[PDB]
Amino acid sequence: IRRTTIKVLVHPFFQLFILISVLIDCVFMSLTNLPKWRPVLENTLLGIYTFEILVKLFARFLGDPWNWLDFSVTVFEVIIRYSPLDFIPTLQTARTLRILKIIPLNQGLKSLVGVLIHCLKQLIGVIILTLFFLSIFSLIGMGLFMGNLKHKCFRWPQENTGNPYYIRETENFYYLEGERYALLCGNRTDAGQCPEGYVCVKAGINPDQGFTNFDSFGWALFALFRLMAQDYPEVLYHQILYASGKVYMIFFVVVSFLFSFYMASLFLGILAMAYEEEKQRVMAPFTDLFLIICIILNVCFLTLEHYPMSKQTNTLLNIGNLVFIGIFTAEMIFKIIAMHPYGYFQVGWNIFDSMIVFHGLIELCLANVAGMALLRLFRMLRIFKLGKYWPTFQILMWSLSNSWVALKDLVLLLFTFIFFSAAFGMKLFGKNYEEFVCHIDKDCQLPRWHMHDFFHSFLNVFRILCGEWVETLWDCMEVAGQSWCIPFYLMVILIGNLLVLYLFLALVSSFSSQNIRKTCCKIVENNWFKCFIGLVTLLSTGTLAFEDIYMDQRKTIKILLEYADMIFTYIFILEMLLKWMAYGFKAYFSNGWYRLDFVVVIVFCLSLIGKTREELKPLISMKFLRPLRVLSQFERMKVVVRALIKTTLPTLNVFLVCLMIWLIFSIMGVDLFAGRFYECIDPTSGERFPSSEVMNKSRCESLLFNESMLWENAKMNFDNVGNGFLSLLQVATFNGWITIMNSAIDSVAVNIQPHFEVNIYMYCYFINFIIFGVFLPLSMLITVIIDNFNKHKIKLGGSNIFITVKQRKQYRRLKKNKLQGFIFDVVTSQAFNVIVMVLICFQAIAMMIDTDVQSLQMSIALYWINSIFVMLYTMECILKLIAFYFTIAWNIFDFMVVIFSITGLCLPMTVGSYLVPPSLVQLILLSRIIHMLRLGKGPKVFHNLMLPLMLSLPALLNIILLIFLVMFIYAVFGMYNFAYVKKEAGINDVSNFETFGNSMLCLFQVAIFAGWDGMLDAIFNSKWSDCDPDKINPGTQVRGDCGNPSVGIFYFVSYILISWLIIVNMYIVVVMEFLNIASK
Amino acid sequence: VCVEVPSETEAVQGNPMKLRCISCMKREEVEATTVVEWFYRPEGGKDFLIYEYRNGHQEVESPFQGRLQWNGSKDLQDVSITVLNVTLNDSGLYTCNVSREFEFEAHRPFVKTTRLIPLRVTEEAGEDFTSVVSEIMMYILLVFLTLWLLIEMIYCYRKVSK
Ligand SMILES: CCCCCCCCCCCCCCCCCC(=O)O[C@@H](COC(=O)CCCCCCCCCCCCCCC)COP(=O)(O)OCCN
Ligand SMILES: CCCCCCCCCCCCCCCCCC(=O)O[C@@H](COC(=O)CCCCCCCCCCCCCCC)COP(=O)(O)OCCN
Ligand SMILES: CCCCCCCCCCCCCCCCCC(=O)O[C@@H](COC(=O)CCCCCCCCCCCCCCC)COP(=O)(O)OCCN
Ligand SMILES: CC(C)CCC[C@@H](C)[C@H]1CC[C@H]2[C@@H]3CC=C4C[C@@H](O)CC[C@]4(C)[C@H]3CC[C@]12C
Ligand SMILES: CCCCCCCCCCCCCCCC(=O)O
Ligand SMILES: CCCCCCCCCCCCCCCC(=O)O
Ligand SMILES: CCCCCCCCCCCCCCCC(=O)O
Ligand SMILES: *[C@@H]1O[C@H](CO)[C@@H](O)[C@H](O)[C@H]1NC(C)=O
Ligand SMILES: *[C@@H]1O[C@H](CO)[C@@H](O)[C@H](O)[C@H]1NC(C)=O
Repeated sequence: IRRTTIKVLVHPFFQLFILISVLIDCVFMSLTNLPKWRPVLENTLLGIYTFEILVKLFARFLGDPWNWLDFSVTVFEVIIRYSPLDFIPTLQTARTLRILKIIPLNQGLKSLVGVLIHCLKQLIGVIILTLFFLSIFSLIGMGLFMGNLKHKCFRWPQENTGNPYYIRETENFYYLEGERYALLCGNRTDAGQCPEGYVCVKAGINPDQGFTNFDSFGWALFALFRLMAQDYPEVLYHQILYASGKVYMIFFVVVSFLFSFYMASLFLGILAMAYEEEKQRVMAPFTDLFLIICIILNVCFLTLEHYPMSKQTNTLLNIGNLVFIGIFTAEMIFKIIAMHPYGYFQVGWNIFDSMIVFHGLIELCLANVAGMALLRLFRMLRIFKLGKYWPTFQILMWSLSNSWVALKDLVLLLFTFIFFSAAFGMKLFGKNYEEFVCHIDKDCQLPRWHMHDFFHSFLNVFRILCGEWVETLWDCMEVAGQSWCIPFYLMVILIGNLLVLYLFLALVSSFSSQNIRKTCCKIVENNWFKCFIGLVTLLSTGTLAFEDIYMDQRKTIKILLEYADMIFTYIFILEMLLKWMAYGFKAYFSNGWYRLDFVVVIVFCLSLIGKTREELKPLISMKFLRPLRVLSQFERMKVVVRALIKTTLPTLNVFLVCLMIWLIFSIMGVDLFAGRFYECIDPTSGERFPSSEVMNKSRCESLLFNESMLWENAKMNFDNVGNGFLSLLQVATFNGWITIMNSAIDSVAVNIQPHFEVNIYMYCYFINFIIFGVFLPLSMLITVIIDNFNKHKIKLGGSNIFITVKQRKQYRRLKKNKLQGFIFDVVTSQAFNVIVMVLICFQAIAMMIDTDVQSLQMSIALYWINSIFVMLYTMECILKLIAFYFTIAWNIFDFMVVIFSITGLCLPMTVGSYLVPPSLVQLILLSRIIHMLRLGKGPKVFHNLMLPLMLSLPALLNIILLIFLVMFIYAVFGMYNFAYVKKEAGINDVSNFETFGNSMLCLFQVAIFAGWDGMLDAIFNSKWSDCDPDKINPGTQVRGDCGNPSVGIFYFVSYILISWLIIVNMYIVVVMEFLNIASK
Repeated sequence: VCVEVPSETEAVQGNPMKLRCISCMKREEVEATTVVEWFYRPEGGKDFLIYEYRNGHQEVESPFQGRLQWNGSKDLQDVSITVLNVTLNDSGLYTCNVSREFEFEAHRPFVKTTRLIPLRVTEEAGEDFTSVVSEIMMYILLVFLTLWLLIEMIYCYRKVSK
């Protein structure tokens, strides 16, 4: 009856046979569209899986939750196929659930997922605190911005066909040249500005089919979840700063500081604790230099190949390759003489070197003609031969070899989940992408990104794991409706991020395994002398911010600054020639800081001679090095610069390996795409001709009867290794990568017009780059940074290396009635305190109900609610005054809140004036909700999760001040160089270098990687003469219009490097404090 | 990128002078058929004629030509004019009545913006007042700042003696 069952169930072939069966099912369901056999195969597998159920359920069955899936899927399928029911589309969806069986059928993955789901219960606190903060900031967002994005330029005075989903109302509203939505504008001085003959009005639809708005709760929470991911944010900043003033930019800074930094550091620190909690529970031999030189030259010969390339150097590189195989095939048949080869093929490296010599004597005889070009792609493998001599590469690779047995399961689980999500998405949404294609794309064709087939859905999932989700989710909601699309995307985002980050932590864990002399020597050191020159240093720094385009309009100020520069240089000269009196001449140059001061005195001297002669005027640019004087003046900066040197310079040793991998990928690109990105365009509209009209270049340059045509290159291309590195850097930051990938997948051959999506499989190149060149090296750097941070934390102890010795005492202080007015015995009661909290909560929930479109009977019934709440607060304040000081700080905050609330609800005595804006009082009352973080008066986990910010405020203050000084230097230098650039692409009416404010907003969105490519593509206006070298600019002494690519590239690359290195340390500072508190 | 700035209203015998005049467009993106007219400048009826712009430059066909030069920008955003060897007779108001027209292929709006400046060609320009008062203030400050140090390297020196 139930005896023989075991002899099947535990024999290993009953496992292997079903594993094979599932892999057949999931391949034939997905990587194939071959029909006329799908009515035979499914009726077979419905036999096998029923043999599985009718075996396994006799031995035991519901004791393991995986058996609920196995039974509940197959019983539903069996109810379908043979009964009158026929929900055929739903049947094929459920079968995709079988893919998940790979988890329980592989005990390793079953246990890994078991311990991961067990440890998931540590997160509940952070998830609630995050949703709490998102709710508060989305109420604030509804306060500041509700309704603003309906603003447009309305034609005034009013006077008396196609794809229906793209008609524009251009008779009534004003549109830019190519944009889909009307121009945003606002009444404020610094908002957008109407063209002449238009007036600002609130009318019609929001952007983005309505999905981008703050007009209700819900969508505001969508916007804040978008900002927390900081996914494609810069268009939202542009829209808000066009609908309202630049002053509102403070909001997005605060939001990105709280959410994109602190919360993510809490999640990362908790998962990094859970990982260790889990882990604790478990004949010419010597002559070599010749051959290493005959490696490095071979490396260099590979890099010189580019496009175009004349035959008289092609034959050079061809002989070079032949010569080097004429060396390697000598040395092999030297080493195969060491008595025998049975040691030769025993050592691990030679079972690679002999592959190199076999490849290099394939591609020389009968693979020269009629052979496939990708055979040459393997030539790059030669650079790894350099690794034989290089201990760092060897010991990293050895550290990877050690960890193999563990990483296997995490990689296989992640691949399983990607494949499941891809299949389930293809079956759930695929049909809609073609039934309603006309909403998604004009001319009614499938776009580049969709879900209509398995490969595009796979790419869409990999993209969601990279981020980028919002721009596809808009099309999902536009095509399939929101209630289906939202749960799918949110599932993929959450479980994806969890797996990706747990794998990142696993990699990091793997890798980590004459008395005048005494006079001057006193005058130099009295503290007043220090503070005076410090003040002069900050004055001499801040005065550079005034040199914007309005310099000639501020006619008076210029003359004052013109003399102030000479005052400042005089003071610094009498500083220098005093120190040399005091310290002794030689001891001045011994000390590194005074050397930097001396360089700044030279900058001041050169700057003042240069402006006296026109031929030396370029010297006046030198003064932008002045801010460097701050760095050596103030004690707080020096400790930070030393902590960055102490922590980050030792990473140089491993950085060369990452540069080697990037060089490998760059050559691997130059070989495969160079010269093929050329295309033939309409010279006015920039769109391409179709391949049917102008197949090759010869028609792109016809004999003048019809030549409305231009042949030109593409801004980003792989024509040589130096463009390769830049395109790779642009891929690595996920900025503009989609334009490169579109170029790649469209490309045919050197002189052939590129055609839409011909070799779609090239996405493997960028997938492989994203895996091996970015993700692994990044952790290879972070593990070294952490190892030195621990080293120094042990070499002296100390709260941090980022704080001055005075601040350590602050750190250690911070870490630490009778006259029948019996109201004292009442106001103290828990019963009163809980009531106060219930009031605060009700007032916030009674604020969530508000919406933009709203009937007056509701608006007044919200107004009298907020008035009742101000009455209750005033009554409790009056009662509190009987049981009694203004000594408690929170009791000052509450009394300020009450005064400000009434002086707003009633304004000036409830009749006095206007322009106190409605919904100010709501935010005033809302501010009290901060009480729900105090120790004795709220959920204890919110305090325990906020404690790291308290215990780390000083180091963050120091680091923020250094980031601000660096942003100041780069702002001034960019404000001097890139003004007057023609407005284009990512240079517009809000982000530009016209003034210090806009330059700071540019450098901010650069630091967050919110589209630096859109600025670089504007600086490259000279790349095809889209500019006017001599244009007069009104009101200004500067003629011309041109960027300079060579300076642009250097500027952006250096700023990105420095910012990333600082921000990484800023993350470390928080994560290690969380991990220190969590020790107890 | 455009900036609007007043003109100098002061001119020196025996030199040219530039009468700058700037009128920004609220949107830099659009295009407009500009017209520019400069008025007569005399102690009777000022409106008479100076140098008009229609589709190409034209001539004043009166006696206020020859000592004139077009110094305006290529796109007519700026319409500055230079007068040559200003003489004592030259004096009083100048007026520039620019006007523009836009074409959005729906409604054709028209806007007009006057701009007017006096000038007097004084016998010779005196020095600017600000650029001497500020040089006094600078030299005074640099005297004080160099007696202060000396006072210190008296007091401290005397203290160090012992
Ligand atoms: C399309 C959804 C948007 C519309 C509606 C939004 C509604 C609000 C959603 C409420 C979310 C509350 C928690 C938010 C946590 C976000 C995770 C996070 O950002 O923290 C870190 C990452 O998160 C984690 O490490 C932990 C995440 C685990 C949280 C959930 C555990 C498993 C829950 C599975 C349940 C399945 C849900 C099914 C839908 C009902 C930082 O990484 P990053 O996103 O900044 O960098 C991106 C790199 N590619
Ligand atoms: C022993 C002590 C251990 C203590 C641990 C403490 C850890 C300290 C924390 C250090 C702070 C780290 C700063 C940022 C961490 C987040 C890094 C990450 O998870 O992903 C990055 C990796 O970059 C990416 O490429 C994201 C997309 C990756 C695709 C995932 C697919 C790869 C999976 C295939 C596995 C095969 C691996 C090969 C195995 C041999 C994304 O960078 P970003 O956009 O968040 O940068 C911030 C922007 N200003
Ligand atoms: C650990 C973090 C703590 C979380 C708890 C936060 C709870 C605090 C909530 C209090 C928010 C304080 C904002 C008060 C600013 C008042 C905004 C306002 O309405 O100003 C009026 C005056 O206009 C101005 O903009 C003046 C300059 C104020 C703008 C400042 C915006 C930045 C606000 C920063 C939000 C961050 C607050 C949380 C800080 C932790 C706008 O009237 P309007 O007529 O122009 O608009 C309607 C016309 N259609
Ligand atoms: C000092 C005043 C005047 C300006 C504000 C200084 C500090 C707080 C500013 C300047 C640069 C800003 C940072 C710029 C980039 C990032 C990376 C992002 O992933 C999280 C936010 C974060 C970390 C910002 C936090 C706020 C920030 C650090
Ligand atoms: C309809 C799709 C559902 C898919 C998920 C089904 C539930 C899987 C649960 C697995 C739990 C693993 C842990 C078991 C207990 C342990 O080992 O601690
Ligand atoms: C932790 C789960 C939170 C889920 C929150 C989902 C909020 C996003 C969806 C907002 C939908 C708003 C109403 C849609 C219909 C409309 O536009 O009128
Ligand atoms: C204005 C340019 C940006 C400057 C950014 C860095 C500012 C550093 C401020 C340091 C404060 C030091 C306080 C003590 C000074 C003293 O002893 O007089
Ligand atoms: C493409 O070039 C070939 C020769 O290389 C030529 O025969 C053909 O006509 C060209 N295609 C055109 C002109 O469309
Ligand atoms: C320019 O403007 C007025 C417009 O009324 C015009 O009639 C006259 O010619 C000029 N007058 C002034 C004061 O600018």
